[PDB]
Amino acid sequence: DLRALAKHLYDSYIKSFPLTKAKARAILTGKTTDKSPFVIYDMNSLMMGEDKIKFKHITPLQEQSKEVAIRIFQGCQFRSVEAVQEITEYAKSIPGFVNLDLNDQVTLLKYGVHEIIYTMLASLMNKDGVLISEGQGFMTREFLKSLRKPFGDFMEPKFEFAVKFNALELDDSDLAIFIAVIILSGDRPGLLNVKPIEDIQDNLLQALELQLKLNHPESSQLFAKLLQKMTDLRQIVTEHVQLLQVIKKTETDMSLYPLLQEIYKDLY
Amino acid sequence: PSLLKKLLLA
Ligand SMILES: CN(CCOc1ccc(C[C@H](Nc2ccccc2C(=O)c2ccccc2)C(=O)O)cc1)c1ccccn1
Repeated sequence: DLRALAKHLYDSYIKSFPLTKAKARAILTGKTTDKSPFVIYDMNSLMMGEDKIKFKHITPLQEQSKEVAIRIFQGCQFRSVEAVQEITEYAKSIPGFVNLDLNDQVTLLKYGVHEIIYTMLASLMNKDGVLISEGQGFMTREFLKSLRKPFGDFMEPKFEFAVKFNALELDDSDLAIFIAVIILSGDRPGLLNVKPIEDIQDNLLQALELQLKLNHPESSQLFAKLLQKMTDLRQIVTEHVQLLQVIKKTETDMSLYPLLQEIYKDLY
Repeated sequence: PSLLKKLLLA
């Protein structure tokens, strides 16, 4: 039953991701009872909202560096570590995933997590900025673009993808199946058993197609448009790794968190 | 010492 699979994935999606697209849209449109997020659009507004950014380390976020760009870098990788953990929890709820070889589960996560991260960033973005710290804050696109090189080049391609991706008007029920399709990619490098992975993605793709026809009966070929976004995410990853390598070659004290180092090591 | 394995086995 493809509808039962869709509902199962949505239920797991709700359990794994605290800030859904529905909750993010209510915040971005101001149609919610809670107070507005703190807006970070320049150096002064960052200093006033910096201690509200979730960041648990040896010293506070404001003490990470004298440079604003480096403090943004540190706060963002703290979020990324927790994002990987949320996606891992959701991946384990995909029927058949935990029955795969553990080394293949690792491989699917290693290559899938950042593609999922950039997919779900779009849920937290409008054309002018992105929600941070579980919707508590809002960091503008112009501010992220004003950071010195190469820091100012990181977020802009994610905003560009999000503008086009959000035009598809997917909801959380659509996205739950779509991210499962991405995780169960049989062409990841180093996979040991491709066949059982492709068998799962086949059902996920059928469930996705039925979900889009029911939830978007006016969007003809929405399935075809969405499948083309799966390859866009791989280009974003490729561009992202190159920027991280500029950091590794030209910046000093900067070092990725251990979980992120493990993901990027021997990636492609 | 894989951190990804630790998250997967939890
Ligand atoms: C932008 N935002 C929401 C989360 O955005 C993400 C945007 C990208 C990612 C993926 C993650 N990115 C980084 C990892 C380490 C350091 C910096 C980055 C950046 O990508 C980066 C670099 C410079 C400037 C801005 C970002 C990865 O590769 O693992 C995870 C999350 C923030 C930013 C600061 C603090 C909290 N919330």
